[PDB]
Amino acid sequence: LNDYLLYMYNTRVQVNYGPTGEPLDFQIGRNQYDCNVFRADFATGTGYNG
Amino acid sequence: RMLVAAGKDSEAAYFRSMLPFHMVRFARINQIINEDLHSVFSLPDDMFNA
Repeated sequence: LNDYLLYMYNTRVQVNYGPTGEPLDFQIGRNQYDCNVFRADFATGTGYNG
Repeated sequence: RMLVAAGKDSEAAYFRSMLPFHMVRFARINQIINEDLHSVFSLPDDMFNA
Protein backbone atom coordinates (compact mmCIF):
# COMPACT_ATOMS: atom_id res chain seq x y z
CA LEU A 1 0.00 0.00 0.00
CA ASN A 2 2.86 2.39 0.78
CA ASP A 3 4.33 1.72 -2.65
CA TYR A 4 0.94 2.33 -4.26
CA LEU A 5 0.24 5.69 -2.63
CA LEU A 6 3.58 7.12 -3.85
CA TYR A 7 3.05 6.05 -7.46
CA MET A 8 2.82 8.92 -9.96
CA TYR A 9 2.52 11.84 -7.54
CA ASN A 10 3.32 15.47 -8.30
CA THR A 11 3.89 18.70 -6.40
CA ARG A 12 0.19 19.62 -6.50
CA VAL A 13 -0.58 16.87 -3.98
CA GLN A 14 1.48 17.71 -0.91
CA VAL A 15 3.55 15.01 0.78
CA ASN A 16 5.05 15.54 4.24
CA TYR A 17 7.26 12.77 5.60
CA GLY A 18 7.68 11.75 9.21
CA PRO A 19 10.75 11.07 11.34
CA THR A 20 10.48 7.30 11.84
CA GLY A 21 10.99 6.13 8.27
CA GLU A 22 8.48 3.30 8.70
CA PRO A 23 6.04 2.50 5.86
CA LEU A 24 2.92 4.67 5.74
CA ASP A 25 4.40 7.49 7.83
CA PHE A 26 3.42 10.57 5.87
CA GLN A 27 0.71 13.21 5.62
CA ILE A 28 -0.81 13.57 2.17
CA GLY A 29 -3.11 16.08 0.50
CA ARG A 30 -4.04 19.68 1.20
CA ASN A 31 -6.08 18.59 4.22
CA GLN A 32 -3.11 16.51 5.47
CA TYR A 33 -4.81 13.15 5.90
CA ASP A 34 -2.69 11.13 8.33
CA CYS A 35 -1.84 7.74 6.85
CA ASN A 36 -0.32 6.17 9.97
CA VAL A 37 -3.70 4.66 10.86
CA PHE A 38 -3.38 2.11 8.05
CA ARG A 39 -0.34 0.36 9.55
CA ALA A 40 -1.15 -3.02 11.06
CA ASP A 41 -1.60 -3.32 14.82
CA PHE A 42 -3.01 -6.46 16.38
CA ALA A 43 -3.77 -5.00 19.82
CA THR A 44 -6.60 -2.91 18.36
CA GLY A 45 -8.07 -3.05 14.89
CA THR A 46 -6.70 -0.30 12.66
CA GLY A 47 -6.60 -0.21 8.89
CA TYR A 48 -8.66 -3.38 8.43
CA ASN A 49 -12.28 -4.47 8.61
CA GLY A 50 -12.54 -4.54 12.40
CA ARG B 1 13.12 14.36 -4.75
CA MET B 2 14.82 16.62 -7.30
CA LEU B 3 13.02 14.94 -10.20
CA VAL B 4 9.64 15.38 -8.51
CA ALA B 5 10.39 19.02 -7.64
CA ALA B 6 11.24 19.77 -11.28
CA GLY B 7 7.92 18.63 -12.73
CA LYS B 8 9.20 15.26 -13.98
CA ASP B 9 6.68 12.59 -13.02
CA SER B 10 6.77 9.66 -15.44
CA GLU B 11 10.50 9.00 -15.14
CA ALA B 12 10.46 9.75 -11.41
CA ALA B 13 7.93 6.94 -10.99
CA TYR B 14 9.97 4.83 -13.42
CA PHE B 15 13.05 5.09 -11.21
CA ARG B 16 10.96 4.51 -8.09
CA SER B 17 9.70 1.27 -9.65
CA MET B 18 13.16 0.27 -10.93
CA LEU B 19 14.83 0.65 -7.50
CA PRO B 20 14.76 -3.07 -6.46
CA PHE B 21 16.47 -4.08 -9.71
CA HIS B 22 19.19 -1.52 -8.98
CA MET B 23 19.65 -2.79 -5.43
CA VAL B 24 19.87 -6.43 -6.55
CA ARG B 25 22.46 -5.60 -9.22
CA PHE B 26 24.66 -3.69 -6.80
CA ALA B 27 24.34 -6.45 -4.19
CA ARG B 28 25.62 -8.92 -6.78
CA ILE B 29 28.53 -6.59 -7.59
CA ASN B 30 29.43 -6.23 -3.91
CA GLN B 31 29.32 -10.00 -3.43
CA ILE B 32 31.60 -10.62 -6.41
CA ILE B 33 34.14 -8.00 -5.31
CA ASN B 34 34.24 -9.12 -1.68
CA GLU B 35 34.19 -12.91 -2.10
CA ASP B 36 35.78 -13.64 -5.49
CA LEU B 37 38.47 -11.05 -6.25
CA HIS B 38 40.46 -11.62 -3.05
CA SER B 39 44.06 -12.68 -3.69
CA VAL B 40 47.63 -11.47 -3.35
CA PHE B 41 47.08 -9.84 -6.74
CA SER B 42 44.61 -7.46 -5.11
CA LEU B 43 45.97 -3.97 -4.58
CA PRO B 44 47.31 -3.21 -1.09
CA ASP B 45 45.46 -0.77 1.13
CA ASP B 46 48.22 1.85 1.23
CA MET B 47 47.99 2.23 -2.55
CA PHE B 48 44.20 1.98 -2.75
CA ASN B 49 43.82 4.89 -0.34
CA ALA B 50 46.39 6.96 -2.24
